[PDB]
Amino acid sequence: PSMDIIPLNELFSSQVENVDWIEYVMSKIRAESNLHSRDFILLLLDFRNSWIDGIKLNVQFEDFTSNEYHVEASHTSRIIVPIKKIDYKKYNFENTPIPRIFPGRQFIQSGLNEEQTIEMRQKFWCREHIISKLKCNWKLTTDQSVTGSVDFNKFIEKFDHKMVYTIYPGRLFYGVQLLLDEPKVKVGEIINLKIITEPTSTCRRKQNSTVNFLDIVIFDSKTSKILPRSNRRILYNGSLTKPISTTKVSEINLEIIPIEKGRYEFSVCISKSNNQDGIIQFDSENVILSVI
Amino acid sequence: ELSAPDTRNDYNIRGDYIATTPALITFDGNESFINCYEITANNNFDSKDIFNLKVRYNTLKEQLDCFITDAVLIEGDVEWFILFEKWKTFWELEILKKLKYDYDAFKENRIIRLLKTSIDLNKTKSKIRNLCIEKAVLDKILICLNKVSRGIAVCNTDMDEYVRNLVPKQLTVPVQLPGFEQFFHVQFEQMETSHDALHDTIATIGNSLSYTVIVENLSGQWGQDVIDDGGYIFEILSSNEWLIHGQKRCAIKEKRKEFEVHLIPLKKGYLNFPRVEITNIN
Amino acid sequence: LLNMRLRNISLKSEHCILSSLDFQTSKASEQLTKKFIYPQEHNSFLKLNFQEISYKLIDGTSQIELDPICPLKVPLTAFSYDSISATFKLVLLPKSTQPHRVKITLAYELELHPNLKLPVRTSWETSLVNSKLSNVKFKFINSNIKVIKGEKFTMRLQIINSSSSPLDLVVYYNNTINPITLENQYQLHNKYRKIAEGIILLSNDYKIPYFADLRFIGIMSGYYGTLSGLKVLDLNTNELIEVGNGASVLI
Repeated sequence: PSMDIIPLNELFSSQVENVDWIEYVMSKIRAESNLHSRDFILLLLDFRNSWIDGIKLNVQFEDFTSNEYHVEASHTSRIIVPIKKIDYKKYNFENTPIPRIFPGRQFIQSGLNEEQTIEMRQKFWCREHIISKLKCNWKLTTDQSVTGSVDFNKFIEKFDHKMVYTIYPGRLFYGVQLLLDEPKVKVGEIINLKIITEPTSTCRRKQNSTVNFLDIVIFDSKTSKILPRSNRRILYNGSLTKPISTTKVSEINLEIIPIEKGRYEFSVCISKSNNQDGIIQFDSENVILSVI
Repeated sequence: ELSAPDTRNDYNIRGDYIATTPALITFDGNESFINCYEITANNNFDSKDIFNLKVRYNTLKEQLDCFITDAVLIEGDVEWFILFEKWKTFWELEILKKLKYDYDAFKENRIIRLLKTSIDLNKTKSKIRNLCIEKAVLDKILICLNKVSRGIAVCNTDMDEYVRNLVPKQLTVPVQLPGFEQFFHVQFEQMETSHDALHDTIATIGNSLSYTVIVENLSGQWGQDVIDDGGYIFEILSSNEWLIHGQKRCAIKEKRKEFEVHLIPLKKGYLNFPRVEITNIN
Repeated sequence: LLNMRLRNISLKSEHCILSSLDFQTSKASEQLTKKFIYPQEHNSFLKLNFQEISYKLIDGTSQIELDPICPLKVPLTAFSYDSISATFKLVLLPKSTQPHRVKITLAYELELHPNLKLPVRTSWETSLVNSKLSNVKFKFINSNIKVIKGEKFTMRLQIINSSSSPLDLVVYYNNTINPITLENQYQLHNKYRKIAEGIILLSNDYKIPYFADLRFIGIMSGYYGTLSGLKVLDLNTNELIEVGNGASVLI
């Protein structure tokens, strides 16, 4: 009946290698150093029978094969499937989905604007990606030879704004990673930082404001981020507003020297102007360091 | 920049800010510009040297005025051959009353004029012998700059070697305290609630007064509060101060004080006077 | 009038009120004896506290401290000792008595002898989730503090209802961001972010049928005190019962 998609950010260190998705995702992370964490998204879909007998319900992705669950009579059992994101610059998601026929005029004055058509194309083609690999191959426990498949086309209904953020990162406004030299630096040392920024194909939406403002926030790994006086904390040259521009591979490289402690995480924020409540994207790359 | 005095110790100022790639700042008191310097202490105690700094700057009004002059009315050398080389001081006397809008120049716009006068400026230019080959350009540039907005790109391309930077200075004497101390305590928490996983701070700060004291604050706890009463043993090394707490409690207020500036003082043992009170609750 | 004493009492949530007495040599008595001692060239006093004890009630019982205590002696100082009283559900306020023995030893082994005894009442100067409408209460039977890794785990609700219609309620976790001073804006965003994807419920939209075992898996590390994602909806007369209970560290 339902489905939801949630990402992950912890690395999942071992002895938790009994849960079926974790060994596959940590195997892909473990070697192949470009195949990084932080971009995996779990999709949470809930199988529910309306029958009298138990089922087994193995789920096959394009290479991920799940374990053998057991839904008894009327229960749900959320089978959690990993999937990576879908790259916006490698693909194209702004072409009209074709009709089957070429006979009817189909009311060729189509009642749609530009941006509503483009978000409809995105909402259709994202589920066109996630249906064309998903399978299931079930069997009854007491009969054992009534093995059939399922579809997914009559079950997934549509998406919302949350699914199209979480599956597709092209819906976001900028694409950022971070480069840090030493994550185990002693306190009497200043370390260069790097913030790469690569804008999106939704840069067409504004087309007038050619500047946006990259804020910097700092949080103790626990909670409760530090106010920008930053005493007992990161001693920082420059200031944390750092203007960037549309259609630019800019790099706001900064410097950071610690004072007291270890557990620090760094992240950014996009705010489109300098006033209050101009904010657009709460960006969340959120990489970590330590200071002994 | 920052400069070290003639006394010439081993002061290692690793902090040295050069705004080479950005020719940009703003100081409108909404955000906070912080510069910081990672200096080093001397080979021995040294408390009174003199530090002098070097801030090059400009002001943004003549930054945008240099941009408007070099790319609004004197962009090419053809108009700069005759139409403005005979009226440059007149162009400066006209540009000094422009008064461009510096309130929307920090929000998605640059080189955007305010609602200043543009009616009688044409009559003032027509009153002198200003030819129409320059009176067309000097009117069209003001008419364009009355409603236009630029970006952060092509600002350094006008700012490059076209501004006298007033390299100002100041004086910072690197102030010092008076009463050196050196202590280290150790704790052992008798748990009321099992453990609240507190976060620590080993302070290093000295009190500089007469008939005074040193007041300390406990570590910060962030789970279920009001509990975890910590017992302690002092071992107040390298002095003989007066203590004023025993077996406190790590809740809302404990304030384990230590009366210090009464007896057995010392001199300035470092850059400032210190008290490196390092607690260790293991 | 040689050592001013005060007692502070706090109310811990584990049904044990903790009361701590604090003793401090008063400054007026300090200068009073200090000028007469420095007439004979003495700078630091010696008040030997050799027998400090607290008594309970009309029958005298000596409740001990929470740690050890020797027989100490110092000057211009302060010390606090904490005892653990028992939490009272009624309105009977316990009245206790404390006693000390300060040996104000003047020098060359010529000591005076002082004793003091105060007696006063140990006042304090002034969770189970319950709904607002009906008899329905909630409490987690398993200990609300739990130490887990990011592996699969289980947790146990319990419902005490009116026995007229015990059923017709549903649970769900609501894994979406709540729709929200840039610093307070991003702090509330980080709270609403780590709530909405920190742990995930392994059986949501779940019809209940006086226990109700509900099973999670925890993803993101951190202490989730009053983990407030999960939201038990009541079907009839459509309202929502928050469950602000339970606190799982994930390290």
